Amino acid sequence: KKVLTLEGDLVLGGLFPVHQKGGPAEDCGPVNEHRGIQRLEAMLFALDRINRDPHLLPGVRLGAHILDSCSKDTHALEQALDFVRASLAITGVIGGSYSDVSIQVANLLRLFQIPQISYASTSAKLSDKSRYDYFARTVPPDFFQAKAMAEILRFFNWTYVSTVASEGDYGETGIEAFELEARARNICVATSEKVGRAMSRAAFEGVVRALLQKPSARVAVLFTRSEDARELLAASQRLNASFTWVASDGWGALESVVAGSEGAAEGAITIELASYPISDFASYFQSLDPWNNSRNPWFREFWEQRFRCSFRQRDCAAHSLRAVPFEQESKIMFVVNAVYAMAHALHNMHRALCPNTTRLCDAMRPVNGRRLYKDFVLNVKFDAPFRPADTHNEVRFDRFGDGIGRYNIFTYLRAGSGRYRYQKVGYWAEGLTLDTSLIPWASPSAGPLPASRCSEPCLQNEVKSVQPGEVCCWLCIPCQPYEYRLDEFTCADCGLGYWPNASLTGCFELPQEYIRWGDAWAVGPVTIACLGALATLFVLGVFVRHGRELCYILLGGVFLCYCMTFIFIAKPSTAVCTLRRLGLGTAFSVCYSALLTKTNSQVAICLALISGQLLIVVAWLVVEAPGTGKETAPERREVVTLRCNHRDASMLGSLAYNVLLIALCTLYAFKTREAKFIGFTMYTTCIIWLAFLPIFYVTSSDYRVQTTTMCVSVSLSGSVVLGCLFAPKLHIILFQ
Amino acid sequence: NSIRIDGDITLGGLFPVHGRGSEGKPCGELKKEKGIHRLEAMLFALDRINNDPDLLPNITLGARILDTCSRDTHALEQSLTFVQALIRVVGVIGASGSSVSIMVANILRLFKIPQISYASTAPDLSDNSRYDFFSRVVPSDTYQAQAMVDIVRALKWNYVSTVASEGSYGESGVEAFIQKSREDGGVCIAQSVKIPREPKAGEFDKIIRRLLETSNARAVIIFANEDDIRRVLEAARRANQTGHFFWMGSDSWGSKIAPVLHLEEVAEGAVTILPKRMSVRGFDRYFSSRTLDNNRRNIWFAEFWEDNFHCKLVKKCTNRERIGQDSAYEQEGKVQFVIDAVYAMGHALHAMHRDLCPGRVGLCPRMDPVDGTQLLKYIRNVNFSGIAGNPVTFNENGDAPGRYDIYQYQLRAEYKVIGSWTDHLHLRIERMHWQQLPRSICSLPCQPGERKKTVKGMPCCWHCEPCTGYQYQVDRYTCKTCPYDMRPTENRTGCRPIPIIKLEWGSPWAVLPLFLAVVGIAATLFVVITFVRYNDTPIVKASGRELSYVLLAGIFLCYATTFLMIAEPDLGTCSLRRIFLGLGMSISYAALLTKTNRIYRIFEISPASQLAITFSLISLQLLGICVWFVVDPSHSVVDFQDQRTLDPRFARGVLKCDISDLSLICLLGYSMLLMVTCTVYAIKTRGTFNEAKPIGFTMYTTCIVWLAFIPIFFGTSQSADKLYIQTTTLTVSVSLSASVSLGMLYMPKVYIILFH
Ligand SMILES: *[C@@H]1O[C@H](CO)[C@@H](O)[C@H](O)[C@H]1NC(C)=O
Ligand SMILES: *[C@@H]1O[C@H](CO)[C@@H](O)[C@H](O)[C@H]1NC(C)=O
Ligand SMILES: *[C@@H]1O[C@H](CO)[C@@H](O)[C@H](O)[C@H]1NC(C)=O
Ligand SMILES: N[C@@H](CCC(=O)O)C(=O)O
Ligand SMILES: N[C@@H](CCC(=O)O)C(=O)O
Repeated sequence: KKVLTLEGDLVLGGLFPVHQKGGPAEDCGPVNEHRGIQRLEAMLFALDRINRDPHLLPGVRLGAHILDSCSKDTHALEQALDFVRASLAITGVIGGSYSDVSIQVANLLRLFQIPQISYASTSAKLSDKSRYDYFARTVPPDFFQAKAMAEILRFFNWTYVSTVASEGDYGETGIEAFELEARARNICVATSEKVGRAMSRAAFEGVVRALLQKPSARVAVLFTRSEDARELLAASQRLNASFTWVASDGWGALESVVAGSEGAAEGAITIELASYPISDFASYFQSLDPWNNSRNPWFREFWEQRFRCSFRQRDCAAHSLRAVPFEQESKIMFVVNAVYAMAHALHNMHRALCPNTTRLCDAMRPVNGRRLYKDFVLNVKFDAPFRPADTHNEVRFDRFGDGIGRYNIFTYLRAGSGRYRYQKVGYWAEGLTLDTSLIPWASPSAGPLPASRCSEPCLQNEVKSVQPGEVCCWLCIPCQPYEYRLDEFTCADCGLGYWPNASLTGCFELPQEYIRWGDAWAVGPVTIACLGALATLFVLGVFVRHGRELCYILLGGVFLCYCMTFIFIAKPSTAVCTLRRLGLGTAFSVCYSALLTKTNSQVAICLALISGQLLIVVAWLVVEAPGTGKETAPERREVVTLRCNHRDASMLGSLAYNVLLIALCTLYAFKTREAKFIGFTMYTTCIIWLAFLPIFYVTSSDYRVQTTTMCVSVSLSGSVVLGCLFAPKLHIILFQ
Repeated sequence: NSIRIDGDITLGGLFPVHGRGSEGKPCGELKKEKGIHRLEAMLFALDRINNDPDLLPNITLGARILDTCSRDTHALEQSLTFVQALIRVVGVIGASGSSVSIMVANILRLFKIPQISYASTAPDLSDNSRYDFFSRVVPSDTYQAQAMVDIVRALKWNYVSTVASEGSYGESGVEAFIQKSREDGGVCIAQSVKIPREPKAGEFDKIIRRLLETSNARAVIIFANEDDIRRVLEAARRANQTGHFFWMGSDSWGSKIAPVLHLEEVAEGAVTILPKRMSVRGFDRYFSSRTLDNNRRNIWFAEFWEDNFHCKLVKKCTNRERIGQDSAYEQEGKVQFVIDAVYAMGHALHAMHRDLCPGRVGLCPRMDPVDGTQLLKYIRNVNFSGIAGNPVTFNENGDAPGRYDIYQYQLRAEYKVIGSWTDHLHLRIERMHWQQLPRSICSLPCQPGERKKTVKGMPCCWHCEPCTGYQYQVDRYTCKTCPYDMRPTENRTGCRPIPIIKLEWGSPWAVLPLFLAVVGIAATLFVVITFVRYNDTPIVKASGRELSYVLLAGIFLCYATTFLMIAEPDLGTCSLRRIFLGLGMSISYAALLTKTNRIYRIFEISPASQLAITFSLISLQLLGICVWFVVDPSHSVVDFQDQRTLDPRFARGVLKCDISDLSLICLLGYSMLLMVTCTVYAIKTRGTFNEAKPIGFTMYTTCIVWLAFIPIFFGTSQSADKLYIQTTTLTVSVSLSASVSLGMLYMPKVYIILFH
């Protein structure tokens, strides 16, 4: 346990993590390049500039009592005892890089009223002034960081996400803060596992495998320390698992975390505190040699580890820090700001308690911890030292002693040839300002974005949601074909006669398929009906060339029977349905009535009787609603059939009754006995009518054949009349 | 403000005498049981060790007992007195709260001071790397968490909620139980509620609504401290939720009367756990015999008098009151563990004294600077028996063996033992009384057979979804389709045989062919018998004596054909159906064609040639029949409407006969082709009278009856039924044609001979 002691009137403590934590045998092992050495040298440089600064403590010199925490809370607490040895002197300590280390040291420092200013600890529970009333920090808490990455996740539509955190006072409170923030943003959590402080590589592999237990999640947030993040990346590479990471300031832009794990870190988004490099610190650090810098006791180990050599072998003088590239650690600015804030507090307290002399007066030899704390909580407002060219950064302390929630967003690239650098692609100044153009996996020419969701989306119109009553992880259950997806929560219906197609919200598709004139079953009678009309036209033509009244009526009577057959096949309408009932009844009656006239002024009487049939037909049709109607099937798989009315009504029966009476009237001519010829027509007419009844009876359904056979009966009925009452007559004039 | 006792060896002490203060006040309300009873246990134990000749002879033990004040930060500044002189106490009795002990542990270990806690149950303090100088006499929460989930399993509910407070005990308690629940798999947490250590106004009212949101999780598990449980129970009374919640208290609420004081109606039947313990009869006598005069060593005892007796030194206080009768007295459950912790440190000192100072009776010179490193190894190696005979021992990590027992709060208002935990549960449900056997489960089971089991995000909630009347439930996980010839059982689990619909007499349509067949057979039997009876030479000359007989037999075969059409469907008979209709139709048509041709030929032996032509026409029909006989000797057809089964399962049974549409058309077409020849011959002949008139009528009847066959037979497709309609219409069509043809010729022959 080496000590860094600097002579001075009053000394400042230091708690930098110079050495990384070791195994069970050793308290702490290797020295870290950036987090331990660079920050310690930054504090030493800041102390050097303060001593020679005439405007800041010109008459009193500032010392140092920096100790190594070895990245452990117990060792840091022993060094805190080393701090409080004088009090049981140390006016203040500039240390506490780790949050658990900061809390452990502040717990002891509260008893002795020793103020503490931290440069890297961002734990949200350190803002509790009741528990830590002597603690301050130049960095913001983790609540703003959780808000920032919640906004980042919302930007990339990242809902179903996995949470990885390291146990302690930093990863934990961070993970609950992040989950609390993401709950309000409708962000789900797949798994929540913790990283132990003393865990082996097999345990890291187990954690990585547990991450893979949910293929649904693709992105994992990291609240682990640098060593834990590095081990997790190594385990992910070993298992050949490709992941995208959204890490906290623990990872940041540290190259040691991605050392040897460049493949598994591709596309990882890491945010870090917004800081600027110090031009003077780079020159100060690059001009350091192990012989010249005897002030630092740990510099020899740094030289041995960085430039691989041995002091005993005497092969370390060849290397130099100027030749090798130098990269400033991000939190150097925060260390400098903390040291300068403590120095400014001391200067203000000396200017308000020792106004006469310039050196440390006798009224301040015991330094009051409470007075000093209330002197740098309020009286610290000055331009940040070593601002690059024109920035307006100032060191400020709020009522909680925290900093400003200003963050920078980075991502890990390839940069063509192997360089594997970090590139800033946004910032969080109380608002997300991502730049997707600089991220080489979010460009439109890179394919679909890496998606981490729980429930796969689905086209609303074809398949509807289920609303499981949860925040996410829903299901897609399609609605039945007679349901329109009017709303995402539940589908609706267009109503009877409308098919929910096209837009699927307002549909209004109604099919109106008809029997058509070219039906397979109707192909027969349409040719027969046309043939009968053609035969009637030939019979009508010779009549004009030649009982005159009886023959003309009969020829005309056969004409409209075939004419109405073409009306039925084509299409039904409002006027068609009305004429269909009246025409069919009248034509059958007039043909039989005209035949009765041949059996027996007389023409006027039979037409007058026929006129009475029309009056009865109108009365029957009036009570039958002769208007057309597109009747809908009981179920949906059919369409409207355009049925005028029920065919089982008395409209057909009443017409047949008059026809039967007229047919029975012609039967009287058989008793009188072309008397033989007419009797044959009635006998055939009754049989063909009697043969139609079984056809209509069995075919209750399939209305197409019902209209087809109806046309068949009327078509051949006229042919029988014209083939038995006029064909023998034509034989004596044409054939003979 | 602390208790100071002079002695050769000083023992530290930390007790929560006062409750946690509200707002900025460090100390709140006095704790009469958690703070006073436990503190007096140390005083009672020290006065008993100092009077025991066999334990530390001639060596007195002092005490420096401080006030924890139930605050983690407040105990740290008090503990500074134990180590201020170092940069003297050899060890301390650890605090009650797990969080309080942690800061004391990492500070006393920092000064090599062993610590033994009597009530600190936390897996965090079990780590030997950070708390190697810390020891405990009670089991850790890891064993308690395993015990809690065992009680949950045995009580037949697996959907519960977790309630915890801020600190290293409540947060690590629910986390340990959740981790053990994940290994179980059958138990899930609906939600987790974390009570802040500095709640605002109405905070406890808000968390009740959080548990009230999920009404399914009627049983909740609470890991809160004594003060929080009292406020949580009070908030339940505000929401009128008494009896709705089933509480699962931790070791912080095992048998304490403070969280249930004035709240007997609420939290009835709450199941509580606590490490195995027995009541100490020596402490009860010691405590009950304390007054304001004899007990002046305890500074807080004067304050305890007002709180216990509800007086002041309000109503005035008389200095003659007794604890055991003027107020309710029941010693704290952890009093025994305080005795064990004091005796364990005293036993180790005696064990270290006999080795370090063998000759000396008091403190030898090489023992006055006691070092914690040497004292600690003697702390872990004590195997004595404490009061009530319980064996106390420390493991390598300084922990105690896992021992637990289960209480239940019942009203008849006391805790009753209902079980125990000794690495396995020994619950006694028959004594548990709360609602009979309350259950807190998600998605209550459904098993009518049709209802499938769907797994939601939480494995506890089994979503319920029926299976339609088309598939069978092979298992509760998924239901699968029945075979197409199988109809699902009444319950969807498994399938059942599909019925059938055979053709038998008694049907509305099948009745007519049977009646006509009887009439047709009788009519054709009478005429053939009449000709055989008296065979007149003029009538037989026109008949031919060979053509008429086969026509009657051929027509009679059609009447026999319809008999087997409706007969029992069999593979032999159904295959022979085409033979019956084919032979009957061909015989009637062929002989009729020959008769028409012979009459036409003479108009514009002879009967011997006519029958040869008819036989030749029969031969070609038979030759074609033989081709159709072997082309597909199909047995029968089963599925008629079952081929395209209906959506419901009301009725799909159908019984058909092996028949082909092409075969039926070809068989009918051959007969119709012969009838077409008769149509042409009859038309030309229509221009002998006894032959033209009947023949013209026969072709007239066949054409019309066949003309109605096409739309009925072809139009029955996609109707209600096809096999039932088709067979009936086919039988009547051939029967009517045979009856009309035979009747038209037989009747004039019988009538002519009647008048002759
Ligand atoms: C998903 O992200 C894209 C940008 O990549 C954005 O345009 C879109 O709106 C996001 N999704 C939703 C539902 O807002
Ligand atoms: C650092 O030490 C080297 C010798 O090791 C010396 O040459 C050099 O001048 C020193 N740098 C200084 C004094 O700035
Ligand atoms: C204590 O003694 C008993 C009796 O010999 C036996 O359990 C063992 O020796 C010791 N027990 C433990 C747990 O060390
Ligand atoms: N800032 C993190 C890590 C410290 C560091 O950046 O080194 C913490 O609060 O502990
Ligand atoms: N066992 C609990 C509370 C014990 C008690 O009632 O004091 C803890 O470790 O915090």
